[PDB]
Amino acid sequence: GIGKSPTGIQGFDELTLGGLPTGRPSLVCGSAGCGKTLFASTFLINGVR
Amino acid sequence: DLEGLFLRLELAIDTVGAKRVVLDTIESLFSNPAILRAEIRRLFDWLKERGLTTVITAERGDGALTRQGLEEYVSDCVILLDHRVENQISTRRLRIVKYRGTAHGTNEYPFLIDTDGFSVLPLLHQVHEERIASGVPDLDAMM
Amino acid sequence: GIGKSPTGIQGFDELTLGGLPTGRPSLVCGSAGCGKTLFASTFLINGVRDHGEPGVFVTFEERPEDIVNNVASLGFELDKLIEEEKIAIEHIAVDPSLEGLFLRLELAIDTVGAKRVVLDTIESLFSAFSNPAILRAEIRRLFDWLKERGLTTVITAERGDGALTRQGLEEYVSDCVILLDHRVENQISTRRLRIVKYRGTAHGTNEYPFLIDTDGFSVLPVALGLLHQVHEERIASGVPDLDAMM
Amino acid sequence: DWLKERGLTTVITAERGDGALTRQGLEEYVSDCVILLDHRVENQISTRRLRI
Amino acid sequence: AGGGFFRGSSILVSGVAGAGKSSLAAHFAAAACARGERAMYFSFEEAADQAVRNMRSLGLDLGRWRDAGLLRFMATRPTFYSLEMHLAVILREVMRFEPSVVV
Ligand SMILES: Nc1ncnc2c1ncn2[C@@H]1O[C@H](COP(=O)(O)OP(=O)(O)O)[C@@H](O)[C@H]1O
Ligand SMILES: Nc1ncnc2c1ncn2[C@@H]1O[C@H](COP(=O)(O)OP(=O)(O)O)[C@@H](O)[C@H]1O
Ligand SMILES: Nc1ncnc2c1ncn2[C@@H]1O[C@H](COP(=O)(O)OP(=O)(O)O)[C@@H](O)[C@H]1O
Ligand SMILES: [Mg+2]
Ligand SMILES: [Mg+2]
Ligand SMILES: [Mg+2]
Repeated sequence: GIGKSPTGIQGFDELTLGGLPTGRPSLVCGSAGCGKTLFASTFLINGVR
Repeated sequence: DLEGLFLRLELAIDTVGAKRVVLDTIESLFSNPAILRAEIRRLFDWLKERGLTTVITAERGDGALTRQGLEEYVSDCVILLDHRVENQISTRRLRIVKYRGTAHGTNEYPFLIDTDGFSVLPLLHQVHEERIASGVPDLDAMM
Repeated sequence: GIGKSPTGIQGFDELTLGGLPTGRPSLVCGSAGCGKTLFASTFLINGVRDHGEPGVFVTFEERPEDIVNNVASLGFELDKLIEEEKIAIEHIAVDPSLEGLFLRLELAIDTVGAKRVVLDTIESLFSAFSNPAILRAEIRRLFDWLKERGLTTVITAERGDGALTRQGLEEYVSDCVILLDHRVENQISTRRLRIVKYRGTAHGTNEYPFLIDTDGFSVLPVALGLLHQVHEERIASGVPDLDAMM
Repeated sequence: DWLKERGLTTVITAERGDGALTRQGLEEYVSDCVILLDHRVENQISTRRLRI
Repeated sequence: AGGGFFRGSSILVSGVAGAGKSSLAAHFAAAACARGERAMYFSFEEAADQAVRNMRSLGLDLGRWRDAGLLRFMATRPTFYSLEMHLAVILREVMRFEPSVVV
């Protein structure tokens, strides 16, 4: 398979089969208020904690 | 100049000794497909080289995936967030347009941004073989 | 008659009645996530496996390692075929600082005995800069080069702004145009394909749903109806009274 | 940024139209709190809708 | 009164499931084939071998006429084509067989 880095976001991790692709570019598209910056912030903070 | 970005990036990377990288409001930094496309691919290549797991913010007010319309295709993973308001209630939804190299959930999925943070709800069970009382004696004896 | 070359895709080969046109170019139009690159990977790899047809995979964006990982996670053993000297990956770039493509293609073709070719994101060259007004000329140039070489071609494309192609002319320069779609009804995603155009043969003129699984790019075969088997023997129901009732 | 340094709560009012859900769309991304108002007609009666 | 529906006419055979409609239709077709006329049976839910064998139970050797050539059995399903395509295919086969009775 391929390596996955869990985002700590349950449900999302199960849907991505583990997490986002490790060491790769991933885009968080959407209009204002969708939650992109917070999604990435949680990526970082969950990876840290 | 494009070297200052890498100069600032490497110090921060190695200072905290991190492997996760997040980029935000890069569309404003970009502010004619050639310049944009080329610099996008260049930066992503360098991050790959350093081995950094990258998450880039993208906004798409005008278009279906990005403001410019050509930034999305360069990435390897794509995730779209939406906030619809049919009737009057509003719901927040997430979907995976593309995720090369794996299987994922193509369907849309609702999420909530409560004080806790992102939340999403993702087929059989074993059966017990003991009986329970309904509190109504005649009904529980009817079987 | 019309030349044909199967993709190894059961069902799609029924739609096309033989596969994509052999020695002729085809365009797999599709937005991001539809599975154009996977369709082309299937094309080449299954052509090598089943039909003993070697091919070359020209990528204008990603790395060969990325391609190998993407197609290998499914089950396609592409690394082995690469080192078997029967398939090749060629990486090309834009903003670096016509005959180069032909020469690299000639090297790969003579190295792997190639009859099939995939062009992934030929868009790059034309889209990065639209300053030259001879874009269609360059397109048809490479197309005529491959047609002279007698090579089957599967050009991928990008369809984000709208229409069938962002270029606007590629759909009319290709012979067989396959549109891929991945729509969301209710909150459920359905993957579809359609043979928009095929020159000189009957094809499936409607949306055939397809799926991307570990088995690969799969199409439910099409038309499995009124070809029933007529048995005169009787089947037991487990209820002898019911059985006796007839 | 001048305003933020000076510590002033600013309400910036802008318009929409011209075939886009906002005049420019890039001012949204600048803002920190976006409040959209709408005057929408159903049948022959209109209503006033506010959204954040 | 006259002893039979008019030659060039339309007959409706309304009923519920398991009422005998297809059987009466097959009987019309078999009587035509016996008279020597050409017949066509368009089954939109039943196979040719299947229906002919089902009619064996009513003393009808539909397969005999089908082998002779005075019966053409077209088995199809609605969801396969569009309504226009169904219409066109039906008219095509009818024009090619020049039938006298059509079910
Ligand atoms: N403390 C909080 N409580 C509830 N919701 C929050 C909180 N912080 C952020 N959010 C939600 O997360 C979203 C984050 O928006 P933001 O990331 O700034 O937009 P973008 O990054 O898409 O430009 C907002 O729409 C907001 O409703
Ligand atoms: N192992 C797998 N199982 C199921 N689907 C996969 C697998 N690997 C890749 N995919 C699918 O391939 C799609 C992207 O394919 P690709 O053609 O490479 O990208 P694009 O469609 O952007 O060109 C994704 O939507 C993903 O669902
Ligand atoms: N020999 C028989 N005796 C009694 N009933 C029969 C016999 N053969 C067939 N049937 C009945 O005829 C019915 C089938 O008729 P059919 O022409 O298939 O009607 P339809 O196609 O409109 O449902 C069944 O209900 C079956 O039980
Ligand atoms: Mg923000
Ligand atoms: Mg791809
Ligand atoms: Mg019937």
